[PDB]
Amino acid sequence: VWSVQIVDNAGLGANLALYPSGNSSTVPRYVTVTGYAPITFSEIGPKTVHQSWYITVHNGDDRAFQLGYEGGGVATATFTAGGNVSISTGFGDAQHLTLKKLA
Amino acid sequence: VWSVQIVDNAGLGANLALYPSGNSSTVPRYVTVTGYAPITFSEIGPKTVHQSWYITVHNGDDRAFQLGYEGGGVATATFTAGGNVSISTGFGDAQHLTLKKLA
Repeated sequence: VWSVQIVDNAGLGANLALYPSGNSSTVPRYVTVTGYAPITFSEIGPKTVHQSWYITVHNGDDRAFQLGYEGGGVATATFTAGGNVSISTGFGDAQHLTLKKLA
Repeated sequence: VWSVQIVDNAGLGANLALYPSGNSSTVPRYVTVTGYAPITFSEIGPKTVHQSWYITVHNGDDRAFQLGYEGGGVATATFTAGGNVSISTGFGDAQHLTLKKLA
């Protein structure tokens, strides 16, 4: 099971939120930023990472990458200006994406 | 200002959710269905509808359509088999989208 932590270094404030928040679970989690497509975290397979456990990340519609973890997972998404997001679990390298504007 | 209400006629149960709440405001609303791209409701312009006020709907990262309303808006999304969603404000015609699986 895994949680999602959000670090706002982008001055996003109340524009940035996790739903549902506060859980370490298997269920999908959604990081939302007003004006952009939600980033979905979920257990959509198959496992491609080398670690025991995984979290798949979708940037809007599209599969962005997969994260791996051991023990109780914590995927931390760090936001910086320009829609930059760095996502890391502490296993393997952090991975970057950019928020997609809703048109 | 406007609210979103969801109606489960698809036996989704705990797999269907609305965020942040069913209350009225101008911020984005998000509807999630386990395993599918989330639906976003928000004021992404320009206004294409004939009504004074609008709510734009995105199916994942794609623009699905725009709803119009007068007075205090209520966008009601009704879910049926096959990930079929009918969305209406009671102004103009109801519009339809189909949920997309996250791959």
